[PDB]
Order: sequence, then C-alpha cells, then structure tokens
Amino acid sequence: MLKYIIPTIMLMPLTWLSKNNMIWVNSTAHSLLISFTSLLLMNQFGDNSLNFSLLFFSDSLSTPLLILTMWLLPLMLMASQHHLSKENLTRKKLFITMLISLQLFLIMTFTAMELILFYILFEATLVPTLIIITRWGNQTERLNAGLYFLFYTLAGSLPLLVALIYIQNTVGSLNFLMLQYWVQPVHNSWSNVFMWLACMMAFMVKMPLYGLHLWLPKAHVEAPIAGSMVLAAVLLKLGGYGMLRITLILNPMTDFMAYPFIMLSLWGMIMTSSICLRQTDLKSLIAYSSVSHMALVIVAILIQTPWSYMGATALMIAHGLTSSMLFCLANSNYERIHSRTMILARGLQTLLPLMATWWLLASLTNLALPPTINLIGELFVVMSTFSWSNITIILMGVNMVITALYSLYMLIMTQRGKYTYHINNISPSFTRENALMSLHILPLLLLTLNPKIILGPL
Amino acid sequence: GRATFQFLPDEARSLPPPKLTDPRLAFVGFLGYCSGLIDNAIRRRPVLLAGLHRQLLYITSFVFVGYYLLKRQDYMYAVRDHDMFSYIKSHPEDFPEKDKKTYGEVFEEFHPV
Amino acid sequence: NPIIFIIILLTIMLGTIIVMISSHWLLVWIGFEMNMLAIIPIMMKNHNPRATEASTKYFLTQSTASMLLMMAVIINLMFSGQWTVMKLFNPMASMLMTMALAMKLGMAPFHFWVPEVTQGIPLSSGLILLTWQKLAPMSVLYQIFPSINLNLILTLSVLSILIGGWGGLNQTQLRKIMAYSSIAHMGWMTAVLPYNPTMTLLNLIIYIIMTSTMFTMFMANSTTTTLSLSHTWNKTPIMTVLILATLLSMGGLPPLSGFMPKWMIIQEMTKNNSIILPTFMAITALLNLYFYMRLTYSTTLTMFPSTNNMKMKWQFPLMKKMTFLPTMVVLSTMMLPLTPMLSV
Amino acid sequence: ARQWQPDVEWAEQYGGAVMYPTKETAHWKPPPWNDVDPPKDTLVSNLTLNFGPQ
Amino acid sequence: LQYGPLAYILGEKATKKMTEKSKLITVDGNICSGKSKLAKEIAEKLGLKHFPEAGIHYVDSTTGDGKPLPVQFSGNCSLEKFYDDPKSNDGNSYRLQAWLYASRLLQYADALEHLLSTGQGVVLERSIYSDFVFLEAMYRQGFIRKQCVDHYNQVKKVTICEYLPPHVVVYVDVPVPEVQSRIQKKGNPHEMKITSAYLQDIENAYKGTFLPEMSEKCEVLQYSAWEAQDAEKVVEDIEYLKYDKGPWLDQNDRNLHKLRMLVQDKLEVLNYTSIPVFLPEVTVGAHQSDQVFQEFTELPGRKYRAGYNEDVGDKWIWL
Amino acid sequence: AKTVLRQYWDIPEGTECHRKTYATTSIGGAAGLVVSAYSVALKTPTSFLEGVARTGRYTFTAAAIGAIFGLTSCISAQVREKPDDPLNYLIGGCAGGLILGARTRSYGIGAAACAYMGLTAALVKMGQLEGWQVFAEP
Amino acid sequence: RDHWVHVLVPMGFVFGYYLDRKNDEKLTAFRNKSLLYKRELKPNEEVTW
Amino acid sequence: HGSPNWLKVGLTLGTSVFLWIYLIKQHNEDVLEYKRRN
Amino acid sequence: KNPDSHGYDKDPAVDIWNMRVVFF
Amino acid sequence: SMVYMNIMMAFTVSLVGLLMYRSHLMSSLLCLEGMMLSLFVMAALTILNSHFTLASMMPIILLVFAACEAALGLSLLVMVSNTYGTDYVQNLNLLQ
Repeated sequence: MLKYIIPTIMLMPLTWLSKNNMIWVNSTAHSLLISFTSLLLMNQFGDNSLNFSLLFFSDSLSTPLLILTMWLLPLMLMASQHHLSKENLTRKKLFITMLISLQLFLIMTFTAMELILFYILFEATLVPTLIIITRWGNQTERLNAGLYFLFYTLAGSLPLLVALIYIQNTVGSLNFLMLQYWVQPVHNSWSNVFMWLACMMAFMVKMPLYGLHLWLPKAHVEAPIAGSMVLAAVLLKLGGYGMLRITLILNPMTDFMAYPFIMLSLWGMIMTSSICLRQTDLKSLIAYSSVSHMALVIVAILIQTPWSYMGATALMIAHGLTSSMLFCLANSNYERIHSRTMILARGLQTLLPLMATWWLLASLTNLALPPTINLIGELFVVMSTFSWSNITIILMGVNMVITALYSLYMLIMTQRGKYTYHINNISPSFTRENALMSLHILPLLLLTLNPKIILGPL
Repeated sequence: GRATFQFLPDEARSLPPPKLTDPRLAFVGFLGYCSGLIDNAIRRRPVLLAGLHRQLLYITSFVFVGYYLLKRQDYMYAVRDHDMFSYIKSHPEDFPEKDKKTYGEVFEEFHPV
Repeated sequence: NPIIFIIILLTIMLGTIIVMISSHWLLVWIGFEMNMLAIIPIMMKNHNPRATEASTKYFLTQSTASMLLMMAVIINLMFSGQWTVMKLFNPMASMLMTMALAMKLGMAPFHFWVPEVTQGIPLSSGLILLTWQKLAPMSVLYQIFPSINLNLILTLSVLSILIGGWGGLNQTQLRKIMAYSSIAHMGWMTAVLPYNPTMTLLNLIIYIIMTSTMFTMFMANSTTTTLSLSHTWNKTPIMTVLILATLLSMGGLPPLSGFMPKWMIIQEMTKNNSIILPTFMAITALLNLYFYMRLTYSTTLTMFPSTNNMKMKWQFPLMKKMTFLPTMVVLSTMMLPLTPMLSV
Repeated sequence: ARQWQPDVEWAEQYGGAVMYPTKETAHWKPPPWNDVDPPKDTLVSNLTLNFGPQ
Repeated sequence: LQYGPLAYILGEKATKKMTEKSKLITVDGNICSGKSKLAKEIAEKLGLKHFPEAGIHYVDSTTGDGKPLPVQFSGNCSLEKFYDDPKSNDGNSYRLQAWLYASRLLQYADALEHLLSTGQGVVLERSIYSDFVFLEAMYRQGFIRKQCVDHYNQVKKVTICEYLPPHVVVYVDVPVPEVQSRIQKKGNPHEMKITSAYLQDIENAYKGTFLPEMSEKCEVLQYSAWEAQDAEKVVEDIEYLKYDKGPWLDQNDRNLHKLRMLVQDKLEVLNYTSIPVFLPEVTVGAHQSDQVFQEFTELPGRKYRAGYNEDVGDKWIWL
Repeated sequence: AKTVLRQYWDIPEGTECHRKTYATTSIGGAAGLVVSAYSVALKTPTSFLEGVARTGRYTFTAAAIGAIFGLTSCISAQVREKPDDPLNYLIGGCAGGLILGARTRSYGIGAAACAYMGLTAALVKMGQLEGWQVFAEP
Repeated sequence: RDHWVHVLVPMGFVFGYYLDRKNDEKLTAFRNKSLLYKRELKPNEEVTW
Repeated sequence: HGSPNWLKVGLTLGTSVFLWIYLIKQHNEDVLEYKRRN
Repeated sequence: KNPDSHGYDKDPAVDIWNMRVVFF
Repeated sequence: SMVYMNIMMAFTVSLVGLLMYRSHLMSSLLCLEGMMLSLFVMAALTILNSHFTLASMMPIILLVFAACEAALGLSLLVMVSNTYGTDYVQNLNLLQ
C-alpha cells in the first residue's frame, strides 16, 4: 500500500537532491531500510486473505513474492557500480532513477486487486527496461535486442486487451478478483478456444516455451554492465505468475487443449538444457538454464491439483535467487578479464581462493541437494505430475541427469592449471566482489529452516 | 444537454461542487509543476530554480482551470444517469423482476479432473 | 507585408468557422471553398521551384475535391428539395459525398498527394497549418453521421491505416515520416465513426497536440534524419530526452498518454460485438511503431557528431507553448475518464 | 574507445535517398540543402523587330 | 534591422538609416600586401568602421569577455602548422578551411546587421568572395586532395544567397615578382620557404578568377604599384566617392531591392542575421564522412565534455 | 456484388462439387481484374498489343487458384463424411496456394502460400460456423 | 544545513501509514456480520472504525 | 542592481493574487449555493 | 585500482563509510 | 424529364485523364473551368421549374466563386511556364 509506493517514490528525490559522490551510499543506505517496511505489515494471513483497500490487496494470496522484489533494488548499486563510475553524474543520476522507476511498478503489480490494473501495469514496463538495454550495452548487436525485446512482449499482449475488455462487459465486472463468486464455465466452440488462447499466449511469450524464446538469449548475452538490469529481468520473467490468477478460474474447465502446451514444453525441458552444453560464451550458458527449470512451471501450472502449487510457487522464487546470483559471478570474473569467452579464464581457483566456495554453493543449487528449497520445490512437482500419467517420470527424470553434467562442466572448467599469459586478475575480490555475492546464499538456504513462508494456498 | 453551446447550464446548482484537496486538482498542475521546471531547462536557463514569477503563474493557471473544468465533468455523469433511470423506470415491460432461487436448484457441469 | 500575413492567417480559421457554424449546404461550400483560395500564398513565401510545383499539385487536387461535393449537394436538392444539414436522403449523394470528401483528409486511396505536398514545401515553419484541414471536414462528418453506406467508411479506413503504415518504413526525410503516419491516425478516427461518434474527437484532439508538439520541436534547424544525429552533441541534450519522450508516446505505450485513444476506442468497437475488426487495426498500428524506433536510434546513440561544429550562441526561436505540451502529451493518462463525458 | 559502436557507416546508411530496404530501383536525388533550386532557368534575350521603311 | 513583427510595423529602417553614407566596401590584398597598411588607415576619412581579417580566434572575439580558449576546444589545423604544407599528414589541411571559413561568413554576417542598425560604412579585409584564391594554390599544390575541394564548393552554392555584394571592391597594389622579399623582410617566421607554386599561382589566379565580381554590378577599383602610400590614399579617399556616388551602382543589388520599402527582400536580410544561429546553419555536416573534416563520438569526442560546464555561467535567481 | 456469396453460401454446402468451383472461380477470377486495373494505371505499360498482352497474362495468372480452390474442398468435402468441416475446407488452401508457388518457382513461396493461404482458409467457414460478423451494428 | 536530504524522507512512511487510516472511516459501513464479526455491545468495534 | 524588466516582474505575482482571489471568490460563493439550492 | 590503498568501493573516505553502511 | 439526363452526361466532363492530362495543362485547367455549367445549368433548372423564388440567387453565387477561384489557379500556371515556356504536365520534379 501507500506505506510502500510513497517511500519508494520518496526515494526518487533522495538521489539527485544530494551532493557529489555521496550519491551511491546515500540511496543504498535508505533502500535497505524499506525492507523493514516490506515485512512490516505483511506476512499476515494466512487464511481468508488480506485485502486492505478497494483497489489494493498488497499481496495476500499466499504469493508473497514481493519481499524479493524489494530485495533486488539495493542489490543493484552494489552490483552496478563497476564501469558505470566512468561517465557523468547527471547521467548517473538518471540510471538510478529509471531503475527505481521500474521498482515502483513491480510493487503496483503483484497487487493490482484486479485484472485491468495488472495489464496496463503488466505492459507498463518495457519503457524502463528497453532503455537500459539499448543504452549502456557493450557490443553493437544490442540494437537488435532492443527490437526483439518488443514485438514479442507487446506483439501478443494486445490480444489481452481485446479479451479482457470482452469479459468486462460480458459477465458483471472484472474490477475485482476477490469477486469471482459468480463464474460460469467455458464449454466449447470455435470461438472459446481463441478466448482461452488469447487470455493465455501473451503470458507464454514471457516465460518461454521452447518456441518463441528466440529473444531470451539475445537480450541477456548483450545487456547492461553488471547485469545491472539483468538481475531485474530475471525478476520480470517469473512475474508471469498471473496465469495463477486466471487459469485457476476464468475458463476453468477447458483442459481439453492443454496437450500442445504440455508435450511442447515437456520435450523442450529435456531439450534446451542439452543445447547448452557446447556453448562457448558464459553469459549464454546461464541464459539457457533460466529457460529450462523455469519452463517446468508451465507444466506445473496447467495441471490443476495442488501439490503442484506447493511446488510451483517454490520454483518461481527458487531460481529467483540461484539464477540471479550466477549472473553476478560471471559479471565479476568478467571485470578483470574482458572476454566473456568461457575458455579464456581458466586456471582460477588458485588465484582467488575465497571465491572458490562461492561458485560451489551456486552450482550446487542447480544440482539441488535435498535439504534446500530447490528439491522441496521440485519434489512437489514430480509427485502430482506423476499422478497425471506415470510416464512423466522418464523425461523429467532425464532432466535430473543432464542438468548435473550441465552445472559441473561450468565449475570444473575453472579448476585447471592456467598461469598462462595473464598479468591481469590481481585484485583479490575486494569486499563488494564478495559482499554482493553474499546476501544470496545467506538468505537462500536460510529459508529451509521455516519453509512454510514460501507456499501457496493450494 | 439542452441550452446548447453552454459550458454548463443553470441546472448544475444542485451538485456538490467538486471542492479542493482532491488528489487530481493537486495532481492537476503537478504535471504543470513538473512543467514549470521544464520551462527553464529547454533554454539552458540553467537555473533548475529560476525566477519564481515564471516558476509560478503556471501552478496558478492549471488548478484554477483544472478546477473550473471538473465542475462540469461531474455534472455530465449525472445527466447521463438521470436520463437512464427515468427511462428505466417507465417501460417496466422492458425491465423484469428476477425471481429468487438458492441452490436446491442449479446444476453446473460437472467436470473435475 | 507583415500586417497582411496576419490578415491572411486569420481568414483561414474564418474559413473554417463558417464550416462548423452553419445550417445550410451552400455555406459549407463557400466555407471550405475559401481555404483553397486563402491557403495558397503561405506555401510561397520564398518563391522556389518546388512550392510552385507543389501548391499546383495541391490546388487541382483540392479543386475537384470540392467541385464534386457541389455535385452531391445538388442531387438531394432534387429529391426532397430541402437543404440544411442532415442525412442525405439519397444514396448517390452520400457515396458521392464521403468518398469524394476523403480527398481533403486523404484516406486510403486519394493519397499520392499528402507526401507530394508535405515533402518539399520549402516552408517547414508550418505546415503545422495542415492540422486545420483535418479539422474542417470532420465537422461535416459529425453532422451527416447517420448516413453512410457503412461498408465504405471502413473500407477506406482499413485500407488506410495499413497503406499509410507501410508507406514510411522506406523513408528518410522526416517531413515525409510525419506526412506518412498522418494517414494512419486518419484510420482510427473514421473507422469508429458510425459507432458512438464521440470518442472520435477524443482521438482528434490527442492527435492535434501530439503532431503539433513534434513540429515545434523539429523547429530549430532540423530537416533530414542524419541531421538529427548531430543534435545531442551540439544543440542540447535536454532536447533529446524530449524527442524520445514523444516519438515513443505517439505510437503509444500504456504508461504514456498515446495509449489513451486506443484503450478507450476498443471499449467502443467491441461491446458492439465486432471483435474481428479491431485486432487487425490494433495489430497493424504495431508496424506503425517501427518508424519511430529506428528514428529514436538516431539521436541517443551518439552517432558521429557532425564535424567540427561549434555553436556557442544561445537560441532565439519561438518555442511558444512547447514548454507545456509534453506535460500534457504524456502525463494525461493518469488523469482522465473525462474525455468521453467532457466533450459530448 | 569501448562502451559501444556508433561507428563510421551507420550514418551514411540513412543517407538521403529512398533508402532501399531490401532492393534498389529508382532513387530521387539528395534534396537541395538550402531553399530548393534544382531546375532550369528561363531567359529570352529580347525581341528583334526592325521598325523599317514605313 | 527589424526585431520581430512588433518592432517593425511601428517603425523600421529602410532609407532613413541609409543616407548614402551606407556604401559597403572591401579590399583584396596579396600575401603580405594590403593587410593593414592601407585599408586600416581608411576608417575616417568617411567614418567607416573597420573589421579585422581572419584567424582562428575571431569567434572567440565575440561572445565575450572574451579571452580566447585553447586550440583543442576551437579546433583547426593551427596556423603555423600547415606551413609544413602537409601533403602527407593526419590530416588535415582542409579542416583548417572550415573554421577558416566558419568565421569567414561570420564577419560578413556580423557586418550586414551593423548597417541597418546604424548606417556606417564598413570596410572589410577579405570578404567571403575573394577567399577562393587560396584554393587554386591550395588545390594545385597537392596538399588538399579531391573531394575536399568540391565539398565547400557544394557549400558555396548553398551558403551564399541573400548577400548584397560590396560596392567599391578594390584589388590590391601588387609587387609582381617580389612578395618573395616582402614575406622575407617582414619577419613572419613561419611564413616561409613555400615556393613559387603558392607564390606565383595565386597572382595569376587573382584577376582571372576574381574577375566576375570585378565585372559584376558594383564598380571596382584597381591598382598595380607598390601601394597607395600618401599618393593614392587621398585619391582613393575623395575620388573613391566620386566613382561611388553618381556613377555608383550598376544593377546595384545592394539597394535592398524592390522590397526596398522594408519588405520581403528588405528586412529579411536583417532578420536572418540577428541571432546568427541560422547563418551557419547549413555549414553543419553532410551525410557521413568526407574522410577529413570529422570528429568521432567519444574518441576524440570528449572535448565537449570539458567545455560543458553549466554552459550558462551567470543568471542569478529571482529574475 | 454481395450476392455472389449468397447463392454460393446457400445451395451446395458440401455437395454438388461442380457448381461449387463453378461460382468460386468467379470470385478469384473476378479480383484478377482489379489488380489489372492498377497494374497499367500505376505502372507504365506502353504497348498497344504488347501492353494488352502483358495485362492479360498477369490477370490470368492471378485468376488461377479460385477455380481449383472450390474443387480441392468439395471433393474431399464430399468424400469423407459428406459435410464440410473446419478441417475439411482447409485443404483447398495448401495445394491451392501451391499453384501460385507452382508459378514463379518455389523455395520461399510455395510453402508460404501453402502455409499462410492455408492458415486463412479454414477461418472463413469457421467464421460463419460460429456466427462471426466482421461489419456490424448494435 | 541540517541535511533535510537524509532521514527526513522516512517520515514519508507515517505520512503514508496515516493515509491507510483515512479510509477506515469510510469503510465502516458494515459493523454487522455473522462471523464474529459482531460489533455487538463492546467499546472495541467502536475504536479502529 | 539586477536587471529584469522591472516592468512585468510582479505582474505574474499580482495576477495570481487576482486568480486565487477570484478562484475562491467563485468557490467560497458557490459552496453555499449547493445548500442554498439543496 | 590499488595505489596500496586498501579500499572497497571508490576512494579515500566514505568508502570506509560505505562498508559499514552495507554490512550493518 | 429528359433534360435531366442532358445535361448530366455532360457533367461527366470530369474525365480525369483529361482532367490532369496529357500535356498542355491549359487543356486540363480548361475542362475544369467548364466543369461549371454542368453544376450551374443543372442547378438553374431544379431551382427554376419549381418556384423556389428564394434560392434563385444561388446560381449567381455558383459563378462568382467559380470565376474568382478558377481565375486564381490560372496564376500559378504562369509561374510554371514562366520558368519554362511549356507547361507540359510532364514536370514531376518533387517526387514520391
């Protein structure tokens, strides 16, 4: 509620209004504080969900999901600091403003009270993200990532507004989710498929199916300095949750056609992870993880029958961190050596000993050792999706193999002798290198102690 | 409506009116308050606070006008309604009274997984 | 010289005020007959061998455009013999009205013109005045509004917003790029027109502002796209955040106000249970956006500052009312469910 | 010489023409950078009359 | 000069600031010939304001206050550099021309306002017209290449439109085959060994090239001698009016022509040269390259990032 | 005019496959003229007989397609169950489009024509089959 | 001066947290419900609404 | 001796003194009208 | 970025301030 | 009766290939300045055979511009063929 948007918009002139170089520490100081407010009135119910205003129930829903969104902001200025210190302050004042200008809508969205505040705010980004990709790129291939990032996201999300304005005047008012207490079903026709297909395909083009992901590595391979907005674009994607607000209801009873979204993404899950093994560019190698065990949720959501939402929620915020943090490693190791080519960096682990245990705990949580959230987020997937049909144990059982050769080959490539020609790579990871790389593995594993705070209603 | 080419007729006496401290009227001229700050910046003022005689007279203008315009908007949505009920009231043949049925009655589909 | 230029430039709107104020078919002839009489000298001022091979390709293309109308006025003087201004009482009138009136606006066909004039008028000053002639005709179509064959005014629409879209992707001169995509926004407002004809004007005002604030910005020296590259490292960077705060908003994206006409218009065009029409319009204004992107990759990418070019002087143009408009061309979405009930 | 590439040839590829997207047919001309004056200019000398033995 | 429409339709200046004391004028000069020795001496008799010739810092000699800033921020080939006639160089010997040209219009653009605001006669040094003499010995001496010669010639047809030519235009007294010693005897350390080519070819190229305006409307005047030097000074003092008075203007061109009433030709020379932002508004670059006259984006394009400091130093608040 | 459809959409409906490509070579044969109108008007065509010939050629080329298209359906629209069905009436598109691709050789067209002119066939029937309206009033 | 820039901004919170209290007076319209949910006799429902 | 016009400066101030005055002059009047009318 | 200063974020002082403002 | 189908076939004088073309523009501009009399006469009957008695001035006002304006657009046709000497619609120079 205004408890949140108002201070975080109050942030906005906490920055430029300041002096010279004090700016970074000025806003990083406050931006942490809001996290007390983040929890503050939140983590109330529980049962019979919280709605505190007419057009906002901040998050009740058991999709808390908002606490993270308020984390990643003052993880950027620790992240983004590296080469952004080399241009002017009135531009550096900008890049902190639009970056907030993103953070303000992700608080608006995830609440939205309804469908039609979601959408205009579901499309309300792409103004702030697109401007961070095109400027402050690195290569010159960036200019095409500008377009491809649109012309999909916007391409098929217009058929929403044709459909959601079609519901508003058909049955009552969509003004509120919390009233669905009248919903008739959707039986069949050659019209209703389209309705269901229009109310869906806009979401898929964000969390990729194995088709129409053609943009995802185009934008991430070449993308701002620190992953500065690349950490944010790994929040944006998973935020396609809203399919959890719809497909639970609002055409419940068409599962009839589900199968082309099952067998299409269920054989890609065994697939695009395997086209990730021979990659020669590291920020590509991680970008294809992000498809894979993200695209497993799309077979979690379509199937009804909780024990999937038990396991589908834990995943949106499962790689929400692990897949975040890897883009933070591959950034750092790139500061020192200016190729992103994976081969070139070898013979590390002697020269940066403390950063050894940083790779490991990262690459260990794609392996998903049993105790952490990762498996307890996957093993509620397999338990329901097994009951669907027994044969799902094979493919998604293969996923649990190729992903293990997948991860290690990234670490074990950095255990070798190489002294080779590098006179660079002196800096022994000054604190920010290891400070911002923490505040992930500390908060991540921690939740396993009381992991009832990440769960759906079911 | 009637009394054509009138900004507002005499019949608007019976409306509240829309007095101040509404967020919009404040917001109105806010978008002007971020307008004034522009007005300097285009020419290399280079003040970012320049003469308060340009940096004001905007805020004065908008909210006055924003106000003087909101007085009729709220009107219009009233004459819209007023002409509806008074039609909905007559021709009751076009407006049925639905019956009352709880569920001892309705069947749905019924299609679980 | 300088007095009369305010006598002429006043008589225009007096040419279009007799259009909106009148009861009587004769006057809506005389009314926009004296524009094609009183527009012409403005084109001239620098007396060059284009304007004069321009306004003569304009002239005889607004000469017949009028002179058909007078043939479709005097038809229903036969039938019913009552002038005034109302449905046209006979189908050979209207079909000879609306598809011979599309010449002044030009719609889907009848534009080999709008690029042949707007290009290469030596006078770019304005050329903002070609936002009047959008405003004279509509102030007929709002009156005649309940007579159209209804299979046409869409068929000139949907063949328009398409044909004006593709027209520009191939263009460089940026007087043309505004010439094109000004047929486009004539696709939305006369596609609506039989359904609830206000929520047209809504698109008509939001249009007069946005195209207005472009030109006033395009006035300092700016002419060709690759003279908008030498812009940010020369004239002023606070200019570039502007030209990126509009050109994007003009194709429109929901946090801006350019999204305001569509968002409302489709409330109207469905609810009438035509849902297979608007997508194709809704989806075609998409590749109407790829002018502006790729226009906007000119100015923020620091492209080869012109040459050694040193402008140490300040400016003395007339920015008049530019220091307002892109706070009303952008930020108004958050404000208004007025536009449907305000002008109505 | 790092952050990106706003390089040599990105300007001339927008250089004034119809800018053939995939194919070239008929370009127009670089338009006159000043007030347009491409065309021909007409001047007749004078009239030659003899006013004669009249 | 007019100021908007408002300061015009009430009162103006057409003939009532021009009493026939207007009479714009210039001179020519060779290399180290007619620079300051004569034309400077003439301001009065007739009370004519004089302008300085050329050099990199003339635009620094406006705007202030006024101390000239270094050669980075005002870029050029830096006179006493190209005197190495760098026909193999970075370059360039052309980019000097641009800033050598970029002021060359600005003086002549700053004169045409002085008359209509005053009516004082104005003597010049080398106006925009007579600069082209260098290009003959600039093009034929091989240090300029092709494609940089026509470029400012493609600028020539653009830049010169509404300019009323000078009246009494005077070619210089010439020492024929001497200026070898004149450049020798006067010092000028870096005006040096540069040979007959840029010595002799200009002299062949003064008259036979500059001839058109010499035969154009406004009556010209010519000497070949040592100089005026107390002999032809008074001759070119009073008797340069006697030729400039009765038999003065041929087609006249400088009448402020048939709009002379302060109309379309009359005040639109003097509304074009106020706020001289539009005067060098077509001088800004072509499509891409020319391979010579250039500045890259950041490399070396940070030169503006230094001269970027608030860009308006003083306007204090409240007003 | 509008009625060519009206007797097209009424009588045959899956049977009498001979009239159904009889009247559906008219449409795709009719619209060949309009493209031949702007062909010589907008594009030059200085040819008394030559020009005429060129025009005719283009027109006929365009024309090819309407004839077979009615046929490729009502054949198969007869032979399976003897109605027409949203799958049934596709088929005329792909092979139908191949005619254009059969012309002016394929590899970059013949698939696309089969593809897209395939995709947009079914909708027609699927359209009236659910009672869709493109141009309506309240 | 006293650095208005700094923690003066967090005061935005209680600024806002008050606004969430502005509405509860106009959302009072139901003191009556069967779920306990009473607003029965007590001076409890009376506060907060 | 700062040099604005000292001609117009204060008009904009003085003008707003009118507007807000006139604004409330219409407002403080019209408020009672609702009740006077209702 | 080592003139044998220790350093974390940027320069002499508030760097030292900038570490306690993150850690704490 | 019949006089309303002539003159009407006359008011297809438009015929547009001969409205802008071919060269000798003066032929094009001509069939324009005589496109009147198809507008005039046609409207000098319907007004007349029934006694309107009032709109009777309208015929006069259908000329007073038709001459005034069409005489303007003649002017340009000097400016074209002043700089040329042949009108010849075949001047295209401003292109698109």
